[PDB]
Amino acid sequence: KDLGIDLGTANTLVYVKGKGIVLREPSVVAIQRDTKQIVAVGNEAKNMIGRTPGNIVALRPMKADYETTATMMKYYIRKAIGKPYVMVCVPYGITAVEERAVIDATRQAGARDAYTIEEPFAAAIGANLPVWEPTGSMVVDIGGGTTEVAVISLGGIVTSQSIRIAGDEMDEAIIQYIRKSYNLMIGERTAEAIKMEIGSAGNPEGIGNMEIRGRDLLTGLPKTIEISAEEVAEALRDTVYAIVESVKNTLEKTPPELAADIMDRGIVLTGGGALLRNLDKVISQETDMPVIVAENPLDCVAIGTGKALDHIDLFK
Ligand SMILES: Nc1nc2c(ncn2[C@@H]2O[C@H](COP(=O)(O)OP(=O)(O)OP(=O)(O)O)[C@@H](O)[C@H]2O)c(=O)[nH]1
Repeated sequence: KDLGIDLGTANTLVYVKGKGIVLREPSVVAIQRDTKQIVAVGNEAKNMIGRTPGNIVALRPMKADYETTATMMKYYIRKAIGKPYVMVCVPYGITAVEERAVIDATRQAGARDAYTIEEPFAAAIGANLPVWEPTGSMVVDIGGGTTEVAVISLGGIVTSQSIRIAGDEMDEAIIQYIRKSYNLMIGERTAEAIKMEIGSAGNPEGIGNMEIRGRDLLTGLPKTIEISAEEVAEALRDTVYAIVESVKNTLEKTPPELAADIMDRGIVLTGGGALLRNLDKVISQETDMPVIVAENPLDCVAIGTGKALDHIDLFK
């Protein structure tokens, strides 16, 4: 059996050729404070912390100990399943020493051999763009920690860019806007809920208002206020600008013929971050190019990592 593993910032997905996305579990680990050892991974850690055994702490490795990686991979590989060949999705900006570290750890986790794929190429394969044709295609993968842009043609990446401004950074910007605007400190969970509920990249008209709670910075005491979609859009302006610039910087680095094909096919957005309302419209208006959101934007990467198992030669 061959496995494709997308160990995301918050969510891990395992794909087994044949069965498809067999596993969906949080990118979470549970570590004994005293033994300083990984006691559980994924749902097992969730259950552990959920049973509250004490002396356990829960951590998300996010963006890296070779041991944490190898242990995590050991759990997801065994739970999903004579040893497997594993395609591991990696961010675009990954160095070669890091990429070798992922392979050794995956090999230590129980893989015959391991191969890596850049998230943008996987996202493109999962979103059914014609990656193998000599036509140019563009994918924008906006996750939690990273936004990654790439142009693909003939089973390779022509040009690509990565930025650390993405879904998490949208939440931060909301938190910072409310800190400055209302002298109120909200947490991550509330910031995420605001982005999901009333967040938008632009045209916040009709999105609505939300009551939120946080810590007043003068008094230290909890406080409830009303936040508008208009304000949240402003709070996300610069974050959205940054994403638009990387798309434009990638086009400026694209050959004309491929740049001309993308103007016809359009740009595909993948990743949970791409669910920010009207981001597709904003990027389209600023690029003068069709922009669409992929059909299954949260599973594209994992599906692409799974389908990449059929051309394992290329990644070998
Ligand atoms: N605006 C908005 N964001 C969402 C929504 N649902 C999920 N997200 C965001 O999706 C992001 C993570 O989604 P994924 O595409 O799975 O990213 P990831 O694979 O876990 O992390 P990466 O490794 O960087 O790709 C988080 O930042 C979430 O806030 C939604 O409905 N609206």
